[PDB]
Amino acid sequence: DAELDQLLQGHYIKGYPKQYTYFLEDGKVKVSRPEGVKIIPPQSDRQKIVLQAHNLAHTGREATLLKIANLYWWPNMRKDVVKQLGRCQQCLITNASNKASGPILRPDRPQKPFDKFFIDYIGPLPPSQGYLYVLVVVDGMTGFTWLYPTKAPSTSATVKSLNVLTSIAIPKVIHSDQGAAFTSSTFAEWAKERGIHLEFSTPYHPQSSGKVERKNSDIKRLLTKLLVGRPTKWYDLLPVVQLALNNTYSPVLKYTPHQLLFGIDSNTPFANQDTLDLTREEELSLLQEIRTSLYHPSTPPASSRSWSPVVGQLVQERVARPASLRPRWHKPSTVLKVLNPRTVVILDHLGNNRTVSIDNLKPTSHQ
Amino acid sequence: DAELDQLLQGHYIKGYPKQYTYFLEDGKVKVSRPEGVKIIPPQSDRQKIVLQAHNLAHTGREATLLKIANLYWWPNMRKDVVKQLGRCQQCLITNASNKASGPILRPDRPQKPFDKFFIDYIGPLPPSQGYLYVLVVVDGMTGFTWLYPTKAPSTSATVKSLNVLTSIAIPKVIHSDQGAAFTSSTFAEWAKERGIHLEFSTPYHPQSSGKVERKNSDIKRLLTKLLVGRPTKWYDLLPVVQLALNNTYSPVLKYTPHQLLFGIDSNTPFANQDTLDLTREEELSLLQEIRTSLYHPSTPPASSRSWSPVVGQLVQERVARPASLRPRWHKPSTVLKVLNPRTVVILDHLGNNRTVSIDNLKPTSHQ
Amino acid sequence: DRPQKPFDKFFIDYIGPLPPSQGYLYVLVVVDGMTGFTWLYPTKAPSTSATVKSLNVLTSIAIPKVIHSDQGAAFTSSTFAEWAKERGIHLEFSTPYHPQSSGKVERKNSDIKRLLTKLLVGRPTKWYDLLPVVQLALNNTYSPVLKYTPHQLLFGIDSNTPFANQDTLDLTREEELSLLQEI
Amino acid sequence: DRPQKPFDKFFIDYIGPLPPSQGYLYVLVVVDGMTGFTWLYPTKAPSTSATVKSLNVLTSIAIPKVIHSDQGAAFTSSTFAEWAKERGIHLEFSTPYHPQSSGKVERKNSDIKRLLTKLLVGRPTKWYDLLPVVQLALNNTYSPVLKYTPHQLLFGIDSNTPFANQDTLDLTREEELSLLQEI
DNA sequence: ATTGTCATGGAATTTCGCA
DNA sequence: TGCGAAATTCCATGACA
DNA sequence: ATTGTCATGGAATTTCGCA
DNA sequence: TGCGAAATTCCATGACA
Ligand SMILES: N=C1c2cccnc2N(O)C(=O)C1C(=O)NCc1ccc(F)cc1F
Ligand SMILES: N=C1c2cccnc2N(O)C(=O)C1C(=O)NCc1ccc(F)cc1F
Ligand SMILES: [Mg+2]
Ligand SMILES: [Mg+2]
Ligand SMILES: [Mg+2]
Ligand SMILES: [Mg+2]
Ligand SMILES: [Zn+2]
Ligand SMILES: [Zn+2]
Repeated sequence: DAELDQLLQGHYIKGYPKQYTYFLEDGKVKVSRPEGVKIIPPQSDRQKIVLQAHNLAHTGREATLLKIANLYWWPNMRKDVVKQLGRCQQCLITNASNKASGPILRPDRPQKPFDKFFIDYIGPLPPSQGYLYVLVVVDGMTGFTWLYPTKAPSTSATVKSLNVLTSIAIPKVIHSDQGAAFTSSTFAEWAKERGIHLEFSTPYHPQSSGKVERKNSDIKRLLTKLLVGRPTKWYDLLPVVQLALNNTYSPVLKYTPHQLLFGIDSNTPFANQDTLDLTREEELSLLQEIRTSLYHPSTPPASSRSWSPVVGQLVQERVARPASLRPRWHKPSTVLKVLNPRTVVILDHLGNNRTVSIDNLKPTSHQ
Repeated sequence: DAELDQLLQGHYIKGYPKQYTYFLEDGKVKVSRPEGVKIIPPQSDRQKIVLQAHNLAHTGREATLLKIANLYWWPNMRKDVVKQLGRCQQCLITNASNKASGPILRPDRPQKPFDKFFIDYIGPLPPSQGYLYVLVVVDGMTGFTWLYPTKAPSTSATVKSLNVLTSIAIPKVIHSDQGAAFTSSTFAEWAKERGIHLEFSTPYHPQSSGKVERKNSDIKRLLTKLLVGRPTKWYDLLPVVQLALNNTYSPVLKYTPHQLLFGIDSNTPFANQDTLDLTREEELSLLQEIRTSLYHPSTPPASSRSWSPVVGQLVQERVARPASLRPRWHKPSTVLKVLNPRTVVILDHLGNNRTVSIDNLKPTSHQ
Repeated sequence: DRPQKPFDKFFIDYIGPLPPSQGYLYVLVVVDGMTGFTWLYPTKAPSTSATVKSLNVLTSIAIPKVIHSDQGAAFTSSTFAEWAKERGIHLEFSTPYHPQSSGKVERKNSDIKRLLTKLLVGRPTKWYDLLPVVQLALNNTYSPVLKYTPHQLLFGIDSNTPFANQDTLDLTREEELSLLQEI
Repeated sequence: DRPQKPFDKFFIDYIGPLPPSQGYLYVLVVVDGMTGFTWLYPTKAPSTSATVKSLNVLTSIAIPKVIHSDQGAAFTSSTFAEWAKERGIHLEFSTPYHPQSSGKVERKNSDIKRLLTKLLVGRPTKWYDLLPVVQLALNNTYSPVLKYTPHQLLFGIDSNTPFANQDTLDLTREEELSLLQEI
């Protein structure tokens, strides 16, 4: 009343423009605007009005305002609408984002073979000799790949396979996703005994294991072709596929993974013979030159409406396995640390510290 | 021998450049090229060589050639490589496309309400009062939506629901996807009795039902918000959601679906009162003007490497539910007729005529 | 005064008891005062419960400012008054033993009674399935006073089911014989 | 003549019978002639079948131009000759009762025998689990003649497991007592 | 015999209130 | 005929199994 | 406490063979 | 110092649950 009382008798109040006539009718303050006659409610009623309008269908900014504007007018209406949108917990956790993640990082290729392994499971596949899964191990520098058939994606099967592989050489780092076989304490114990550092992808983000994921595509693609018009007896083909892909050229690199690992082809079909007259030491010198000069891609352009995380920003983590008719986002959390433009630590909805990809985050709307 | 015999003694043959010296060694014709000494095989051996190289890992153009080039050289090698790629059935049906579909059509909004209904099922949902599914019916012109809970996505439940809906008005056209409830002869019989033309999406392409699919998003989104912190008792909320969405403004249109259907708000909260002093005939005249002047989007720009179908072109249909380690594409088929830039008829792998979206097609590589 | 509009006033009344048709015995008739548009809902009883269930379906499509009815028990109950208050619907009652609405509505309720009677005879237990085609007929009937049908006044378009062949609506002499036989 | 290279010549031979270790009784030894790199495969018998199974694992990593062996039954069989022909592998045999390979390979096969013996004593049924660490030890052993280890010559890099603490390789006097006790 | 759609909230652009 | 702020329009983003 | 990847085949660009 | 054709490089597209 107090603010609107002075308006009726004729005095100026900031926010209310002077050129329109404000009057009283049916016990309510009104104003004649170009759209029509609108009611000016008192300051103390506006939060309730904005909420009643929003809660009809939990609409966003413009759709909520268009409801209010049918009856009411007051100064800076969208400011009060946006204030309620940022306080509505149901909208914040249910609505989708409309800001894309920032552009992807292209991390440096590991300098040497056995610097970093990328491991992952494929499966379940059709039963072949009692086996359902395939452990795939990809050397990061070379792309050289080892395949191991298993009956389950277990820690015990991972350890048995890697004991065979590590007969050739021990890696510095093994990178894996957060599958159960790789996160168990038995596997961490196995890695510490051998001086192997275990590196883990952020959760629910197979991009981060992209080296081995992309190899899984090639493995399945070749197996599919070899099994056309045949029963899917893939167990006997894993050695053939392993050898075939390890000796397949990458057109952008001009080398096979075998060549990047050994510096010379073995007795396979169409073996390259360019280094026949060189000694092995001369051959290994050319190999060190080839390894350092390989093509490496750069971060692509950001999309026109991307976001990058800032310390202290309110963000929301995606729900992992969201049930039917349940929100797709967790409640707002705060960015503690920015590890890189695509990776952050957050103070989670539970209270724990959690390391996540921004692909599984949205910035909370309306600040 | 015949062609290569004249080459050794010194005569010129087209394809073989003169400036290099061709010689015989170990019973094989050879040539000294900048890369090194390569073997020139006779014409009759080259198809076998290209096939042996390709079949190692069923590689594409450059990766296959890089194998051959280690040992051999002859004129226009990639031409013989591409010839074998287009004949390899396993590669054609297993490999992915690298050409995007042409840009989407934005078909005209139906001129009048009840010109075209879009119907579809949501579900299964969590059991609520014994009900698992929701039939969603969207009027194309207005966006006005009817919701009906069902126990199964059946023809019998569709008919019972639409008998209730068609008490208000009969539509000219009902558009649906090829789900079992809508393709059965019982449903076609029900539509012919009432003079309703049944229109069907191309298979496995819910884009084509995009009007009702997009409404399904809004229905589930609002239900999710209303059920936060509660058991998912969605049966009692369907009437509330129906009314809430039918009276929600579209920011780009500036109207609610209720307003586009009736031309005046009913006794709902925040009812628009701009046409209070008009008669109904004056109101309906303004409604006809509003319906014709609604915003309509246009076809977006084509991506830089899109394809559009041509009559007689070899194309391949996507496999619907492809089993593990089986090809993702059917064998090549021919485009009989181009219904629009995004829709074609093809002479199928079986022999039948089939109407499909180009989103479920790739152009066969290597002609 | 403001021109009359759709959803200003719904006129409701029960017809029945009718012969059983798939469990249902009565018909709740709802007529929009301005347009003459008719909604028909079958019910098992003329109760407040059955009225609230049927009108909850209608009011998920459109809510009237006023509902008008006679002083029937289902409409004068405190439960129905509470239902109407929750939705901002004013209830309006005619005087006991003096039912009044409007000429357009009176003649529409007349049409409904006689059209139901004419289709009841011959198949008196199968009127539940015919309620859709009854509504379409009623709502695509040409108005003598106004130029347009109820469908045209509500939606502002022509219908896809115009009823040009105007049914006679009176009973034929053979239909009077079979109607007089039972009850 | 062309300089010697990895995968030019694999030298294979069986060691055994050994005491049982998780079902296995023999060890197929494969040594690359140029690098000295060693692969060890446990087998249940010195048969062609067991040789083909173990070498199918190795030849899915790398195929030699030549395999060299003594005239053992498993290597002179027509099945093994057919296996080698399918993969383009030339087979090469030493004269009966006069086994010869190369100084580097002879000394490598010597190292393998003595390193296995030294780890066998004390735990003679648990050598299957130790075959990985045996290979790593052998393949990261400094070569006197050449400057580099087998790992360095095969991959062209330093290893993540250098064995700087060179094991004595001879048996201690206490290990001779426990070795002489059993057999 | 057929075809994407549109709510969302920051940003870009236009309009408003006043002079 | 021009300014600062508010109001409106623009439109990339993402999800409908 | 961490991060996309790369085979594919038309198109765009460069190199080759000859003059 | 320039032409037509071949060879090479470019790079958008799509799929790794
Ligand atoms: N969900 C997965 C998963 C879950 C639990 C354990 N392991 C998993 N692995 O290994 C996966 O590959 C998963 C997966 O979705 N892969 C598909 C995929 C999508 C996007 C992308 F950039 C790369 C990419 F491989
Ligand atoms: N697969 C579906 C389906 C299958 C059988 C029957 N009905 C189906 N319906 O109704 C679907 O909506 C399906 C579906 O995948 N929807 C997701 C989706 C993806 C892309 C898009 F542009 C729109 C869009 F709705
Ligand atoms: Mg995984
Ligand atoms: Mg994976
Ligand atoms: Mg469907
Ligand atoms: Mg759908
Ligand atoms: Zn909300
Ligand atoms: Zn192929």
